[PDB]
Amino acid sequence: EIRPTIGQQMETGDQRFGDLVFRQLAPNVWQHTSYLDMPGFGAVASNGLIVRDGGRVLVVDTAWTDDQTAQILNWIKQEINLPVALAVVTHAHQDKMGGMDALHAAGIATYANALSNQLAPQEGMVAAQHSLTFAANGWVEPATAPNFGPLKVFYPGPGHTSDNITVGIDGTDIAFGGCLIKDSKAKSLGNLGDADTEHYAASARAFGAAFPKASMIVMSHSAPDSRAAITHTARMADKLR
Amino acid sequence: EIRPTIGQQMETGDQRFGDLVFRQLAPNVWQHTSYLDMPGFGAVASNGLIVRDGGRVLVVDTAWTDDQTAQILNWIKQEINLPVALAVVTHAHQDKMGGMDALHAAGIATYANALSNQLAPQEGMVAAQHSLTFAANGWVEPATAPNFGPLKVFYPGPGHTSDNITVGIDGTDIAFGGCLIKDSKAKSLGNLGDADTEHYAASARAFGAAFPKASMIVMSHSAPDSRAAITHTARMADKLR
Ligand SMILES: C[C@@H]1CS[C@H]([C@H](NC(=O)[C@H]([NH3+])c2ccccc2)C(=O)O)N=C1C(=O)O
Ligand SMILES: C[C@@H]1CS[C@H]([C@H](NC(=O)[C@H]([NH3+])c2ccccc2)C(=O)O)N=C1C(=O)O
Ligand SMILES: [Zn+2]
Ligand SMILES: [Zn+2]
Ligand SMILES: [Zn+2]
Ligand SMILES: [Zn+2]
Repeated sequence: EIRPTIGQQMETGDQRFGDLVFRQLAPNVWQHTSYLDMPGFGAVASNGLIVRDGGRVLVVDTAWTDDQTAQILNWIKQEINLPVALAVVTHAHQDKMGGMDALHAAGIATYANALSNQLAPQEGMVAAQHSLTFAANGWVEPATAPNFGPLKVFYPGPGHTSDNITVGIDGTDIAFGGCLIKDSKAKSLGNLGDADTEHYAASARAFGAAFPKASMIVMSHSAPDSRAAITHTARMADKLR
Repeated sequence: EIRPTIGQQMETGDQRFGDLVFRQLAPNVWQHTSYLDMPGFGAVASNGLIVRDGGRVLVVDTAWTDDQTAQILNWIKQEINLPVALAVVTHAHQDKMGGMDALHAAGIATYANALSNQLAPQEGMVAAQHSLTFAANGWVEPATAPNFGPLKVFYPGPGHTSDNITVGIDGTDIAFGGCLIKDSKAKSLGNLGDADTEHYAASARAFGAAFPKASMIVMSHSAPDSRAAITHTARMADKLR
């Protein structure tokens, strides 16, 4: 078993595949988990989503590396047996965008907040091929997100980073908060180095308000949690201002 | 204000002093907190203890670095102004033993598990001046812990590492679990790279049985917790075996 220093542990039903772990969250939704070995600290898990929509698949976030991301695509091709229509990445850091080149090499169209694409090169990340823009209330502008099917993209405001976005899965009770949301029992908000400490709490609550019925909250570095992940995250953030 | 990626956040009553934070836990006990800043990840907090016993100060664990540990010694001189009679470190890892040269520069007698001193070179730590040895029941051999006063040293068995030790403070309701014990809301056992997965659970419970009077459990990367820390640590460790 892989036992990360940060991240959920193996559970019955989890599928180990090379260095990756996949957990089915719904008939048409899987969490992909990849691991970064921090010397002297141990492994750090990062979680993203794989969504089946009819005859195709949609991906949220890359793995930490290109190699790991290639393995995710292999898994999709081999266990799900459907083509990836597109990927959305939720901000310009390694755990969410470190595997962009593997997507592009595989000929997959990629999308990110325009601001994520603007920051990407400053973060040593490859930008997505397309830019998402957002309305004043945070919802993605449809014209910039063609054929996203059930991926419902929402920009909650600056929080973990200025550019972080979130994704609800339509036709399910799942919403993905990426690195913005921490688990309901977290003692910290993780890396606040690029954080907007003034607006974090409002952006966390905005996410909750955007996906009001979502009962299963998926996040980057813990196992799927209740809505208490959103409200605890917001409480922790309240103590920043 | 320091907001660590890993570790408890600052609270009312905390004292900021240089790059460190100090927090009084009892009339004669303080917790020291130092931070290791990791590029692209943020700071990791590590906690140790400062004990005033009669007419001297006893230190448990160094800070991450020499410079940080020298700052602890300067805080002690300022706030308490009694000699530091000795320091004990709770195993041979950077967060617990990284600042040993600072203690030696200041002429302070240092103590560690013999095994910790033996491991120190491989771990890139400086070995303490003196080696503690233990009885088969885990209690320190008193002849190797001269002048420890209220510091009751217990080797609980292997867990976080082969060499981890723990310390109870006689006359207080405080015991120190170091990196062995995680808080009652912890999602993982932290870094398991050196851990004894078979024996961790029993070692955690042996710690609790060694210090039944300890109402306040102090640990390396969380704020002080109730005894539920011990229970919860043990039950997490149960899942490794
Ligand atoms: C602290 C965690 C894991 S670090 C990750 C992200 N950092 C990174 O992706 C960064 N390349 C990194 C550097 C060294 C070790 C691990 C990761 C960030 O800064 O937001 N986000 C985090 C988060 O809080 O969601
Ligand atoms: C995972 C945490 C923080 S890492 C710390 C200890 N590691 C260290 O002290 C190590 N020099 C280190 C490297 C990089 C970042 C932070 C620390 C260990 O391996 O046990 N113990 C830990 C613990 O579980 O108590
Ligand atoms: Zn990030
Ligand atoms: Zn992250
Ligand atoms: Zn350690
Ligand atoms: Zn530690």
